[PDB]
Amino acid sequence: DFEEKMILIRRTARMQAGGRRFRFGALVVVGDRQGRVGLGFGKAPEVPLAVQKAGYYARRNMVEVPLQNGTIPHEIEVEFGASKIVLKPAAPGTGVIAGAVPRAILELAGVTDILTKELGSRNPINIAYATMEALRQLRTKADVERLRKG
RNA sequence: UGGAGAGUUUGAUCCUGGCUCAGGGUGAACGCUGGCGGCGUGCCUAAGACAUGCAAGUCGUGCGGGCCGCGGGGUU
Ligand SMILES: [Mg+2]
Ligand SMILES: [Mg+2]
Ligand SMILES: [Mg+2]
Ligand SMILES: [Mg+2]
Repeated sequence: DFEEKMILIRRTARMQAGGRRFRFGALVVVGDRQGRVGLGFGKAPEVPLAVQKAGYYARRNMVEVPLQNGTIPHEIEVEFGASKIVLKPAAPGTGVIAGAVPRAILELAGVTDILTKELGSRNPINIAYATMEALRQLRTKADVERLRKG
């Protein structure tokens, strides 16, 4: 068990003679607040069920966010298709400035002091997906020179 | 020591893309309302037209006299 906050939920739909069937979507984040988080997307015939599946995959796929002072190691940019995200580390006592998507994800990941910018396609879903791969690719002075051994 | 976005093309999706909004600002004006003070600020329009008053003068230690009001006899 971790935190588990719910990003957004939508009602989609398809066609079929007679009318339109349906489906709901659940994009969800999860994190103790120690440097561990997981994003999960859940589709299901009903609101609650979907929100459930959310957390399930959420916990399934999670990442080691190497914090530091409560901020972040280095500044990075990542593009996920059409949606691009900028993560830039702030000094203690700043705030977590971001949209609902990147902020939510960033809170449970721990961070308290981070500068963020949401460029490109601002597709909620895709921003999330983007935010993760960002963290995923975070390095510390350690694992840095850990590769420049030889 | 510094960086948040959202609504809106579709049965739904993703993308592109414009329109729209929340902010801050002003020698402001307009509506409704209106108690006190301090500090600022107040014809952005017709460089249109203007009554009245004032905004530029001063030195008798540069010089000669006019009027007014002071004191003082050279030829008897
Ligand atoms: Mg691209
Ligand atoms: Mg069309
Ligand atoms: Mg419609
Ligand atoms: Mg003028």
